Amino acid sequence: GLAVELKQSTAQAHEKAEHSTFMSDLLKGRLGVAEFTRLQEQAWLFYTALEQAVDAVRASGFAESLLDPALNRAEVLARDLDKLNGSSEWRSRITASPAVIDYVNRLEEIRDNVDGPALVAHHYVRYLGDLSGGQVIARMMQRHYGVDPEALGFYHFEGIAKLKVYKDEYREKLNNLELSDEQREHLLKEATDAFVFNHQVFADLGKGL
Ligand code: NA
Repeated sequence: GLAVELKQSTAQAHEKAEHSTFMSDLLKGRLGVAEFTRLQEQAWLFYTALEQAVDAVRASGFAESLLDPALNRAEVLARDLDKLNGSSEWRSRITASPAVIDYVNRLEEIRDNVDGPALVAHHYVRYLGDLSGGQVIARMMQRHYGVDPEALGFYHFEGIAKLKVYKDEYREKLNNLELSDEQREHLLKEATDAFVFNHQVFADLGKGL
């Protein structure tokens, strides 16, 4: 079904997205808490846009059960950034990198077109990715950079008690979405584009490191 097709269709762009120099250096302990903070600032920008798009598509009544508000990350990230930066200064300072501008532009287009299939593709890449692999990154930020666990709220889903079951039921929801061939093809293409945007985010973050 769709969950399997998504993995197959996106394999090349996904593989490339997981092999950025920025993330390699970050996870091996070669950077610092500052670079982790820059990553989270850029993520706050695109999660904010993503969640506006999710809100629009949810309100239209498309894929409602999938679009669980308990997954919302923007406010959690803001709280992490408050702690990481030590003040609210970051809200006035931070601005989107060129990749994030493109990523946000696309998410805003999806919002305005209330494009359900394309939104689901973005939801998969971010949230199922976060559910699947967030605890590895969190552990590495503590091990390498001494990040306070209270400043890693992004990597914990308070609303979710059974994580393994949740991920299974998430994939099953994907499998059970009613999609025409046009909608399915649109979604699959969008998923590759989403991995690409994310790769480019890392590329920008790694400049001058
Ligand atoms: Na699972």
